Amino acid sequence: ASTDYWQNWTDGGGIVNAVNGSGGNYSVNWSNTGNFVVGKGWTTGSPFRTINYNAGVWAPNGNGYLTLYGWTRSPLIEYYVVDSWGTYRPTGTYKGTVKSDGGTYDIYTTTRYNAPSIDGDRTTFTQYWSVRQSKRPTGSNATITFTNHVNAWKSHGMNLGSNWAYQVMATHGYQSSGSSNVTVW
Repeated sequence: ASTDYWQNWTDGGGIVNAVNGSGGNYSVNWSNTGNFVVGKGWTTGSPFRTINYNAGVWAPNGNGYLTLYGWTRSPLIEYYVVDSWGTYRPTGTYKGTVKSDGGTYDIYTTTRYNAPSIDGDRTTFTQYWSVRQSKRPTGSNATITFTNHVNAWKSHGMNLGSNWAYQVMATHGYQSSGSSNVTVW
């Protein structure tokens, strides 16, 4: 599946040398960071998607997520399905779990008041996450069957927006340094 959205955000601090290359291929060389996100994919998120990535470099120095990343509206919801990471494995309020794509994922919700969004500014939104338990191997062809996670959340009072925004396989950071070459499709 040929991708159409490209994401390259940075709060401004440190370095994010993010290269948009051929098709679904992207890469990031970051050093001394604050906040940043990079990701290829689609401009309207679907909950029916099957995402295909292949992390060929995944070398964090600290707090990172190789995570499915996306957004919705009515209500504003920033969500994740984290397949791996560097030093810190994300969490929040446990609801349950869910098997998909070989991994079992923990379910969590977190509240963020005063912080950017696809509206911008400092504001609130709720965050649904599915967090893998082991760190999923990189290197080879991975698959995020996402309906699985949307059906999951839904049985946990985690419903999502009527209005779909961007949905990308992303490289997430917060005051870390490191490296990633992924390819999405």
